[PDB]
Amino acid sequence: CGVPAIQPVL
Amino acid sequence: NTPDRLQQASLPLLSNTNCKKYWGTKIKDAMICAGASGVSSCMGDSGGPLVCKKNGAWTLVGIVSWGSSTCSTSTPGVYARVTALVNWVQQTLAAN
Amino acid sequence: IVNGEEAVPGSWPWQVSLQDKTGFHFCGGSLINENWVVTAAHCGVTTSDVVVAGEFDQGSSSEKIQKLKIAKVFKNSKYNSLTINNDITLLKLSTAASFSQTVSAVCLPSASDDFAAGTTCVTTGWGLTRY
Ligand SMILES: CC(C)C[C@@H](N)C(=O)N[C@@H](Cc1ccccc1)C(=O)NCc1ccc(F)cc1
Ligand SMILES: CC(C)C[C@@H](N)C(=O)N[C@@H](Cc1ccccc1)C(=O)NCc1ccc(F)cc1
Repeated sequence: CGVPAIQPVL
Repeated sequence: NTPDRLQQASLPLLSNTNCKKYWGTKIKDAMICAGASGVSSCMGDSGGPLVCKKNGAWTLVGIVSWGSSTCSTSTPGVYARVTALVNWVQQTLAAN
Repeated sequence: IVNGEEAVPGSWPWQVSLQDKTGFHFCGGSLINENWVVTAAHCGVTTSDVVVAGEFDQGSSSEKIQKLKIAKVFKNSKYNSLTINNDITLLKLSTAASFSQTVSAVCLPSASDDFAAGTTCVTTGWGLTRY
């Protein structure tokens, strides 16, 4: 869980 | 008029003691505050996630619950504190 | 979210939208697994509402979204509507979500996990951007 395939960019 | 596209925002967590300076006795143990940093959750964000990265994984720390009636960015939003509710989640999933 | 920013499409894969039968977004939620969504008890979800997963732009017709029906609504018995305490509801899906690059689960914390004041975290959603 908790590891997006598409990385969030903050 | 909610936006069409998904929005995001980073914000700091506050302690319940400090949050009480804003909300008084409305702050209970199963609540966690965040914000008062120039951004704010608002109507329509309810139920959504407040996540913090722990050991590389995004973990659900809060659920958008309530806050300023005007979504004031200088007032902290209040979220349901997941650590205080996870035992119930685990029980419900294991029984249904 | 007031003063937020548009997210990279699909980067918050657990984020779902709760929409009524008319297509009106009224609340957000998070997928904790293929069959369960966690949201706020005050959202007042019924079995006639729909869980939309994999969505980014609610005005787009070309997104391959998943419209999931809700089988049961589990409002925490400790929820107190007067004080808004224990504001959590679990929704068991009738049809399981299909995990993919844009749809997956967020982790749950251990009851003893500590998240210190000052820590910078993230909140997402389709709530008002201006009040
Ligand atoms: C005591 C509440 C009525 C206070 C109200 N300002 C509020 O935040 N209401 C909730 C809705 C609600 C109804 C019934 C019980 C509990 C809550 C809301 O708008 N929640 C969404 C939200 C989140 C953060 C904000 F800063 C502003 C609005
Ligand atoms: C109901 C459980 C099956 C939920 C499970 N998907 C989950 O969120 N697991 C957490 C741990 C947990 C277990 C049971 C109840 C609540 C939380 C996890 O893997 N969290 C991420 C993580 C990463 C590295 C570690 F060393 C430990 C945990």
